Amino acid sequence: FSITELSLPKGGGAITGMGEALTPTGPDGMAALSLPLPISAGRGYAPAFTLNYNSGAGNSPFGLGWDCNVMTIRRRTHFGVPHYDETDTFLGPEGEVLVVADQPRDESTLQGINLGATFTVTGYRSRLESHFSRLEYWQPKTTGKTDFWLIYSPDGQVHLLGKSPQARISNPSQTTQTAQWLLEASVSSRGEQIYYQYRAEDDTGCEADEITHHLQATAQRYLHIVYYGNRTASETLPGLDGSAPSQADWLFYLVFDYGERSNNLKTPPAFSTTGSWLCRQDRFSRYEYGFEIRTRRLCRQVLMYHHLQALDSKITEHNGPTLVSRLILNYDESAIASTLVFVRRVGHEQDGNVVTLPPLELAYQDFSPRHHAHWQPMDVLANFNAIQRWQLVDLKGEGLPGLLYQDKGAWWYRSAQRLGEIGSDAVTWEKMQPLSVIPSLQSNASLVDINGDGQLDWVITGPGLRGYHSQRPDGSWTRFTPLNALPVEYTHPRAQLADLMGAGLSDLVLIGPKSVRLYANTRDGFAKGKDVVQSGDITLPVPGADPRKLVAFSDVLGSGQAHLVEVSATKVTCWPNLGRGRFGQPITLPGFSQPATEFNPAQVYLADLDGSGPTDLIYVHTNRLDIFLNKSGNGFAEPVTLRFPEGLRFDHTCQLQMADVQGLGVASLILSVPHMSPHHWRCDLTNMKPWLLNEMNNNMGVHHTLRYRSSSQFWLDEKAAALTTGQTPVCYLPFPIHTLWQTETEDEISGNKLVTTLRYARGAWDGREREFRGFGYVEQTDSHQLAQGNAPERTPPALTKNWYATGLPVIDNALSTEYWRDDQAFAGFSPRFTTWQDNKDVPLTPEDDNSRYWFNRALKGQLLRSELYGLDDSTNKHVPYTVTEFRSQVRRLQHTDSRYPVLWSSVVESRNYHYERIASDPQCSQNITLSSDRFGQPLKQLSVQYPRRQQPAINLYPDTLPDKLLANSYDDQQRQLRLTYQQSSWHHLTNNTVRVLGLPDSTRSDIFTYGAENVPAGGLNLELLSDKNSLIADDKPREYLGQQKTAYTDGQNTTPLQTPTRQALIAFTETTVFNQSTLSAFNGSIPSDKLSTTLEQAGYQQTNYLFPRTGEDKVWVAHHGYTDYGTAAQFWRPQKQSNTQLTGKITLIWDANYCVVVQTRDAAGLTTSAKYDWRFLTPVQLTDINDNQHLITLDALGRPITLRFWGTENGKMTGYSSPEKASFSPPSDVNAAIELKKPLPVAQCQVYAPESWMPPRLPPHSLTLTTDRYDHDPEQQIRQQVVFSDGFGRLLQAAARHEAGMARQRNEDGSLIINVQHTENRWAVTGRTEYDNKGQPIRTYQPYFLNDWRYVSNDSARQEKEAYADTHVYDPIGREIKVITAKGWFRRTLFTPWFTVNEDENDTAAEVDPKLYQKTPTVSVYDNRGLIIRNIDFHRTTANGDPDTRITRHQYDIHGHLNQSIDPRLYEAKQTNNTIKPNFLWQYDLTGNPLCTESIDAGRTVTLNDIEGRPLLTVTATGVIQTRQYETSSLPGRLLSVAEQTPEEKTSRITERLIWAGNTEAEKDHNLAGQCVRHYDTAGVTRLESLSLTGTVLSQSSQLLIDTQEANWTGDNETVWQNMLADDIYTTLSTFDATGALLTQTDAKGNIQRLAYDVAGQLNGSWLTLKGQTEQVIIKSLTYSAAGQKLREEHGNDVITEYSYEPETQRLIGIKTRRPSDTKVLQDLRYEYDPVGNVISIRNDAEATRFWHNQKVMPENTYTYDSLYQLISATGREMANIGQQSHQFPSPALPSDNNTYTNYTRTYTYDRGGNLTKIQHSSPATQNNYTTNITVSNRSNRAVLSTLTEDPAQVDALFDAGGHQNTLISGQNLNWNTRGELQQVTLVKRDKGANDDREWYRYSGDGRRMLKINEQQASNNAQTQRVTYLPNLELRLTQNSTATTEDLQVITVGEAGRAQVRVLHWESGKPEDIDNN
Ligand SMILES: [Hg+2]
Ligand SMILES: [Hg+2]
Ligand SMILES: [Hg+2]
Ligand SMILES: [Hg+2]
Ligand SMILES: [Hg+2]
Ligand SMILES: [Hg+2]
Ligand SMILES: [Hg+2]
Ligand SMILES: [Hg+2]
Ligand SMILES: [Hg+2]
Repeated sequence: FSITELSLPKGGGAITGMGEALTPTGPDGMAALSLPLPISAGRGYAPAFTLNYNSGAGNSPFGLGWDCNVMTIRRRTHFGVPHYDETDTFLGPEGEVLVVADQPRDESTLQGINLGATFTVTGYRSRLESHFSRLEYWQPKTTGKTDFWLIYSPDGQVHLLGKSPQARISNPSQTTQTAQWLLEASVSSRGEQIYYQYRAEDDTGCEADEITHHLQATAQRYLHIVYYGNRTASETLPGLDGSAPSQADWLFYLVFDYGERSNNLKTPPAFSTTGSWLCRQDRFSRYEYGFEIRTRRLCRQVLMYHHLQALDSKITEHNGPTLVSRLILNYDESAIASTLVFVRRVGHEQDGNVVTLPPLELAYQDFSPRHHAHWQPMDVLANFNAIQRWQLVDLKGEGLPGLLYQDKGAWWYRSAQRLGEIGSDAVTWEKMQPLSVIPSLQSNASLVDINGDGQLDWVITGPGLRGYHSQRPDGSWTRFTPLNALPVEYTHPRAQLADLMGAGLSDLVLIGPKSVRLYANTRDGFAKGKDVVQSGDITLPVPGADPRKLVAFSDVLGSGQAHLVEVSATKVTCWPNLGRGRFGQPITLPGFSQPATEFNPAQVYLADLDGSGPTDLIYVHTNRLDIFLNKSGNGFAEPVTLRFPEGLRFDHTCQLQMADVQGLGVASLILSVPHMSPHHWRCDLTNMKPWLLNEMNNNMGVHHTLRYRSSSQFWLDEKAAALTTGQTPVCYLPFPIHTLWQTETEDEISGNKLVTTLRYARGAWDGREREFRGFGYVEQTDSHQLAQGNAPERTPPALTKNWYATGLPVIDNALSTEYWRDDQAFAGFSPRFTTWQDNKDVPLTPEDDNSRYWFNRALKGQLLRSELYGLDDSTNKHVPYTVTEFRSQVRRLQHTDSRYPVLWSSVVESRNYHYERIASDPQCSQNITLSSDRFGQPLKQLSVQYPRRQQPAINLYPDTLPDKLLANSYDDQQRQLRLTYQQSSWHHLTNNTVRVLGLPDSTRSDIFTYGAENVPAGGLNLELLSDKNSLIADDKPREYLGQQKTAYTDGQNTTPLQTPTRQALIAFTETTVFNQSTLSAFNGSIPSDKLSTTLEQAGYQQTNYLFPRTGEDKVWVAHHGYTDYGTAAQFWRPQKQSNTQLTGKITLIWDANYCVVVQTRDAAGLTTSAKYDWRFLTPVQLTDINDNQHLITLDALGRPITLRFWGTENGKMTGYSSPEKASFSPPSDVNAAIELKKPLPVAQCQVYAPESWMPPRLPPHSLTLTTDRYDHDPEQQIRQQVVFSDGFGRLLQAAARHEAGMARQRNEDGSLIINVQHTENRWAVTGRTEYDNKGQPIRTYQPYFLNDWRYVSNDSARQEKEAYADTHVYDPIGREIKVITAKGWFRRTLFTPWFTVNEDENDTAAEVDPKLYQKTPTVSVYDNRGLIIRNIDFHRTTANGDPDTRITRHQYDIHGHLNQSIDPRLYEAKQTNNTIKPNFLWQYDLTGNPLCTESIDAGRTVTLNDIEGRPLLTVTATGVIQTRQYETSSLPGRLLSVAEQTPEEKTSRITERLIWAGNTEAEKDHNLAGQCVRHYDTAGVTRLESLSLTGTVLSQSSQLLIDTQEANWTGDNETVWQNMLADDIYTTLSTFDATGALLTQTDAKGNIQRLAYDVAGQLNGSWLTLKGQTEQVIIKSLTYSAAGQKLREEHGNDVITEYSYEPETQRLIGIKTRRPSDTKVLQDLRYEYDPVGNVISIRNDAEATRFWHNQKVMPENTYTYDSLYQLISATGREMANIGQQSHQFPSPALPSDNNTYTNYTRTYTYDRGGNLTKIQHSSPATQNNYTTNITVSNRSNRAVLSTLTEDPAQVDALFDAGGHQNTLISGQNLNWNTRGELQQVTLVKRDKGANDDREWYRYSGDGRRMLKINEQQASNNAQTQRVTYLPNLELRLTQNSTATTEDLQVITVGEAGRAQVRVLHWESGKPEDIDNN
């Protein structure tokens, strides 16, 4: 919940690109990318699309790999073509099998619409639930209508799929056969709609060939236009009645263009077009639904249009809807495959110009057979003597072919195996093994089973088998063919296949990995010389019947079926496989040909060579071969002819095999020669898989390279690794899988690289469902490769080991064997199987193999275990930083269907260990879902924080730790077992026409806290915690944390609903703040019998406990976050909002279309208005509460480019000129804009240059120009800033234009030049940072001056030592563990699980007397909740002293709140007295707001806040009751008054009153609307009269109370208050520049100060005009360092001050003040610091002033510290007669006194609690030796000068209850006011009736001193000195009973302590010798 606030967006900053992202690799191993599309959110409900790349995906309307899909329901095609009857299975939008969920019912209407038929409606649900959406299949029972689907989403959306023909994919020959129902319409619960309009495939733009060969090419559908932002709210699906969309009814249109519209950069594509979409070169067909679906189109542009005329009637649209955004998709077009290579975002301006982002480029692995072909002998087969009668086939499905051969007279197989070392790709074949089958007893053809040992997967043919009847042996021998190279229905032929196979096949001969040549047995058609058979309407060839034609199965179409193919001398012909034995009409694939006398089918091979994967045709000649590449199934490319190795000739005695020996998914060439040696040769045409995305470049300096590796190779690696161990690997992946192996990111700006490397094992293939389950092991290594020049210390590679469930028990059960071993870790997790019964999980052991199969399958994909390591040189390198593990539960929801149950898989337990590489001492936490409801919402959850382990016997911590640190890291807070128990309830709205799940109802938290002995071995788990003996059983005591309830409204009724409506409108939220026990904090502060009423008035209410337990009565809650909602017709938009019942509503006024808020009216009637740019729906013009205007403009990409503001000040129009009075177009080039000069009528302008890294080359950058005065001010300056970003959008540096001066240089090649020179083009460069590819700032640079705004190269910065860099080192967690400063000192941080060790620059100094600080780190010690329970320091005053361990302890209660803190000193005292109180005790409400504080230093403070979080009642340490009143409940709730009452007072006093302005014309004229304009306070009244356009104070005034009047603003009559005031009105008036910086300030006496600024906005001049006088200069000139620090200051007295900085740190080391007139250095302070920055010496190099007789040299001051940086000693000079220090002030030495100065040494002593207890002053030469003692309380830090007491037990009585000292020194009482401010010091107490000498004080309401009065009452003389403190002015008035003897005004110019100048002006009583002013 939040209050709507209108504001304008800001310009400039970091440059972003298109937001494309690499998607983290899962156990699927694929490369994936996502690319956002420019889609307007519109009103909120909008279609959602992203363009996605997956390396495993085929062709699509976006080319290979890329796709962008719409939600669909479809028939399953995985196991074969559907039958288009009730035996079919359906898939949901996520690909999950749908299962019938309830009984079919009759329905005639939907959403009030008459459907024109009776429908049978069947509910379905996903087989594996995730979201619990509900699906319905609507099928007509009566005539004239068609089926459709609905989806009821769990968030209340309803979706309509495939109702109208435009949104269906159907068989064009049989329109009843529907394959896919596409999303057609959606509607949300709040009345928003979306309609999806598709375009059907057609013949437009195609050639005659394409049109002729593909009949009924109208099946395919392409999303075309999405209509959204309905103009009229409706709860009905749009188009449900069957009507087509009307564009007038909508505000937004998303359009996918397929080539119809113009595609240049000088005209916007028009919404309406007569254009023809393009016909792509790679047209392709798919057949898995049983009929041809032809794709001819590619999406070229994604276009966003707005109905501007409807969004803003001031805009007229003659041109149709207006283009607001545009994405261009450019392809590398090819007849083989098109690929997306170029993606660009473009915006069009009204003047015809365009503005663009840099394009995203993508490149793909090419296939170049000519370049890569070279034959290698296969030496590995040197002893393998088979030539012709062997096969290279993958028998077992290992993903690489093995050697299958007979050696008389037995059969043998040799599996592939790794050759040489793991990680290489070289292959050999292992020792021969016998085949489990015997070929000779198998019948010809017929399935067989071989070793080892897949179910029926191969077919065997051969002359010796029974059934063999061929006429052409030999060559015929026993051969093997994989079953999956044959049609699905090979085992049960019918139709065309059956006619083709006639009386069976004789021989099946592989001519490719998946291509089979066929020969028929002698025929049964009783025609044996017939070479064709008629099969219905097609004529099939009889295979083998014509010996001059090749007949084969092969996928020449790349669609995933085994098609029929005939190759003859003249043509290639394909009959496509339509499923169910059916084959389609013949398609010719030209142009392969060969002379008829030469053609020989024996020389033809069919194999996918490029991985497209239509199969390519290889024709073998005797000395060469012709490669005919397959053009997307449409024919063959011109032949590429490659030579055989010299000088071999291929003939009928040889063998050539096309086989995938690389596991690349492409065929290589394997040649066996009978005479030659060696006998076997191979040629690979490629080593990488073609067509995979391998390069990206965003053209902003980020380059990605992707490398892949076949999973077959990971298989070989795993198998070889398993050799050394004893295990035996499970094969997987018959089908080859190409895994993403490496991702290399290159930052072209920094030159830094990052290489992420993946390694896979335990791949799992499920033979039953025929799916790849994933890899059970994924290992990722991140290695930085930093550019040359960077520091040696770097992040070392991080290794993450991950194990994932595959759902195959044989794998999963063995995973935990590889887990990092810890003998004290808790027991590992096992999956939990349950069945859902009577609304609960009942655990079960799965009944049979089937049930076991499905329950296990549901586990797949879940991360089981993750370990993170750092691969450095540490002794702990093998111990993880962290370990996580997870437990899955699978719940059976239904199993009526005999095929499969419905299951819901989820994570029920997780465990997280933090070891930080200390094996013996981790933290561990665990989350458990105890129970959840039927839709998976948690009902009971538990979080467990485990206690630290008992101290181990063997110390694994580093021996560099300070002595005893480890022992002192133990604390009782580490030793509690903590169980946070959360209960939750939910509303679910469900019936046939409604579904909204998981609306929160209520939650409650409690916590159980137990001693460590309650932790079982080994660990808690769901079962132990659900048992009746449980630590969390209902009868166990627990502590209440709180509760919350969400209240719902129907939108009209004020009474909350019992059950929400579908709109789920939240009326308010109810949160508990107090229970009985927390209220104990107010005992003795608020009377018991007045408590309820008080809490009630504060806004709290009583309610019952939720999930109430025995004995629980009431809690106190706050209701907050109220909304009043509009009607259904207003889309239920919020019309009013308020935080609580205590404050008023804000009114929200929407545009006519309810898209945006155009006006807010707050509870005091103050109005803010916004005009919008309707191209982007962003505010561009704001009218504020004072009617001032703020205006920005946007470019065509929606980026702010100008800002202006104007309006009245003091009733007169001022500010920048409107665009009407002064036009301004901002420049397009940074250089032109930098040349611009005054006047500019804008406050700001931006120029964007995101393309600057594209060619002279700069990182992406933006320029901001800012004026500092309004355009009619002739003194307007133009500030200039350029900000550079890298390719990841991270800030590299900022450059600001400075005044001319000395700077370093950038030369033309971008190199930094250290030598300084004068320049007129000077810039200060700040924030200069080098990052690594993770965004870690690894180098930071000191600010510097440069003679250019342009970027200095990174390499140049790394080279120059004088660039002053700090280097930062990070661990694999991203934590910084070391910083080496530019000076070479360093900081270091050690992270361990229970404590963090910080070492600073002094601590580590000795490694780089510094021995003093050695081993004195600061340590933070943690409990098991991440809370800091100890701070440990090490105290030492001498290098050889033994360190004192100083432990400060913090205790957090079971609510997690800071309960106590105690310092080392009091803890030590408490060791022999446990009643001693800690420094602080705190009590809180249930939400953690402090209610009470008991401080031994400051006493007890108690506070009650109201439900708005505002202080209502406070009781101070001294018993004062302070109460605050605020505005009533229809106002914003601002402070109106402050009242206080002392325990002695009977009635309260009103000490403050605030009066707030409304918004009358006079108040807007002064910009006062809503402001506090009169504040009566403790000293008088302040009045605000005038504010500037920038919110600065133009005029304000003060009046003080008269001296005899105390603040008490009683009554409602302001006149009596005014009557309490002194007459003097002190008015301060100012003027400011357009940036709000002060220009002039006139004080209460009319003296004017004037300031002036340089071009960077730094003060560079200062003047004063005393009243009645002429202006005089105060600061003549002032220059700055690049870090903005004072450099050279020249005052009006001509004196010059020069500040010197240490270049590496910016530390101030010199302050030199000199007088030019006589060239005299007056003061020259030189500072020296230790490495951390303590001042260790100060020298004054000037000679002594003339006040000191015969002395010239001033001694160096030396300072020494203890290890806690307390000042231990100091030396310096003091005047010789100074005497012993007191509160008194010395008389000044005068020139004629001839005084001298001497040396002193002070030594300081501190206790163990920070108290300074002794000052020893040694000044030997002058006998000025003494000791100041301070006595510290034994129970607190109150401490006093020993003259007040020497007894620690008597110190506290010298203070009031709030710790304010009551006596300054003896004889001098201190009085404090009721706000704890010093009210009076009595300087001399006198016996009655005489008068005291005293000084007293008055303060403003915010604690600023306004008045000081000093009364001397000596006779004589009685003197009163009065000091009034005003802005820049002191009035110092001295009076006596008879006269005024001095009237002094002190003018102050500048800041006190920063070279402030004071001017003394007397009105009377000026001393004679001093000139006035
Ligand atoms: Hg799409
Ligand atoms: Hg040969
Ligand atoms: Hg041959
Ligand atoms: Hg070759
Ligand atoms: Hg296998
Ligand atoms: Hg543990
Ligand atoms: Hg208290
Ligand atoms: Hg500008
Ligand atoms: Hg005020």
